[PDB]
Amino acid sequence: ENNAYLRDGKSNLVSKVVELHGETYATTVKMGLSKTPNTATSAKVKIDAAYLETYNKAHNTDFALYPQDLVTFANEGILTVNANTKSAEVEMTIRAGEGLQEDKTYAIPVAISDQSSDITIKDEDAKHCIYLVKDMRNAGDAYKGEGVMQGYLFFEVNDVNPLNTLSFQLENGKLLWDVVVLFAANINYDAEAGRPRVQCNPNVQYLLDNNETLLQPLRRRGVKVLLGLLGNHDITGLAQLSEQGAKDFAREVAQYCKAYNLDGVNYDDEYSNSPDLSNPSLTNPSTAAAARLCYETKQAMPDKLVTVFDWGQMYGVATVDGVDAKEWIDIVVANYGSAAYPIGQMTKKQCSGISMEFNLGGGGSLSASKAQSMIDGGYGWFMGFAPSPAKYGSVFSRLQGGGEVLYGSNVAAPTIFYKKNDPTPYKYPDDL
Ligand SMILES: CC(=O)N[C@@H]1[C@@H](O)[C@H](O[C@@H]2O[C@H](CO[C@H]3O[C@H](CO[C@H]4O[C@H](CO)[C@@H](O)[C@H](O)[C@@H]4O)[C@@H](O)[C@H](O[C@H]4O[C@H](CO)[C@@H](O)[C@H](O)[C@@H]4O)[C@@H]3O)[C@@H](O)[C@H](O[C@H]3O[C@H](CO)[C@@H](O)[C@H](O)[C@@H]3O[C@@H]3O[C@H](CO)[C@@H](O[C@@H]4O[C@H](CO)[C@H](O)[C@H](O)[C@H]4O)[C@H](O)[C@H]3NC(C)=O)[C@@H]2O)[C@@H](CO)O[C@H]1O
Repeated sequence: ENNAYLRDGKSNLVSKVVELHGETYATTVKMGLSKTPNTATSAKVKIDAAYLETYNKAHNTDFALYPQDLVTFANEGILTVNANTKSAEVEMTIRAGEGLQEDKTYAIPVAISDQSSDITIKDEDAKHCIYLVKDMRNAGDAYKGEGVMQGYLFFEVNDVNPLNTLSFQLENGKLLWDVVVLFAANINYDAEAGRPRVQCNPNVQYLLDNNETLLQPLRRRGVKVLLGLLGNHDITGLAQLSEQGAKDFAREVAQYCKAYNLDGVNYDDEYSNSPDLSNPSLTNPSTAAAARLCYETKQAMPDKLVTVFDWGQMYGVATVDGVDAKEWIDIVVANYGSAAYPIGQMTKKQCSGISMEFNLGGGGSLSASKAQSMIDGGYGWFMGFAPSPAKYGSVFSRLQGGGEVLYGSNVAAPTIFYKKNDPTPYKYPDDL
């Protein structure tokens, strides 16, 4: 038995989110083999539109098929076999389309076809990979180019308007913070449903109700907006859900992201109390329960970011139900003063190389030397926590010099800030 499965060749993921920042996107589709193939081993790939119905049902999603005429495989879709790497691949090109309605994820389900008889394909999962395509050609001001480090920013939204993301621009106009987090919605026990729910304090709820004026301006400029989830002093927790409790909590998180048109979640396993082990939705707090929640959340919103703060028991188990953590931890950010590290088949591109506590001051600066050190290490991210306009002097001083290194353009001093819950751009510092 020579077992094959399909994955994107560049990312090595069976489910790959693709962001078009240009007219074409090129990658390979890769079939892996468990055994060395023989001279006769062969297979092809094709778009499998029928499979999308099955995929959407399995994930409770509603991705529309990406126009097939915009996808082309080299070599008629035939996979070129490399027996010395137990794999076969073909180049695939995605072209940006014409009148595709924007802010919408399209699917390219890809199937192994016409495989020789020596190849076994154990199930429909092994037979397919999927690309989830988003046209980002117009949302480019957060996009600072291919291969660069990216910013990840927490707002304490009890106090600070996330439109202050827009205060942080390079001298060339690009937005520094690729990803921002609304810190935080909570996990808490709901007695009447008998399970955990998402519980939003009035500040979080106000932002969500008013996402069109206080959040969507960011997304239109390319910023990803995540809902932060945080433990909240009861029996429920992000690292103490049973398999069934995690499946349900995961669907509630995805539903928030869909309802308020957000881009994903950050899980932070802090401030929960001991679970009630008699409850079928809870279990012993463990990094394995955290990984289960991450896996289930990614299954429920596969086009959206699943990200964790590496603290508590939120991060460290690398496999759930045979699926490696690279498929369900998009970004991991570490505690102030340290670099995140990868697990399973993740790379440092999924990892923060610095975490700055902007409100209390710990964790270093995004200096020219730290920027080069992090580039040298292969790190994908820098993280900041709780900036506020009243501390812009300290915050921006901690960003001097790094932007030249990372992007060829330093962070510009701020000239705008926003007040809580107020869409008005005020002059910084005058209007403070
Ligand atoms: C990724 C990451 O960073 N993760 C964590 C972060 O969580 C952490 O952030 C800090 O967390 C602590 C702890 O937060 C938890 O516990 C809080 C306390 O709860 C307990 O008491 C409650 C009753 O008081 C009780 O109900 C509860 O059951 C507990 O027993 C919770 O309040 C908190 O939940 C709330 O916030 C979270 C989000 O943070 C929401 O999800 C949740 O729904 C809820 O709304 C959470 O469970 C916090 O205590 C820290 O908060 C301080 O700093 C943040 C900025 O980061 C501010 O936004 C806060 O307001 C707070 O600042 C203090 O604010 C007061 C009032 O404005 C200031 O007092 C004034 O002080 C001056 C002098 O200085 C004068 O005297 C004046 O008269 C006073 O009014 C005070 O100065 C402020 N202090 C500071 C330090 O600025 C953080 O949120 C961070 C830590 O770096 O990193 C990781 O660990």
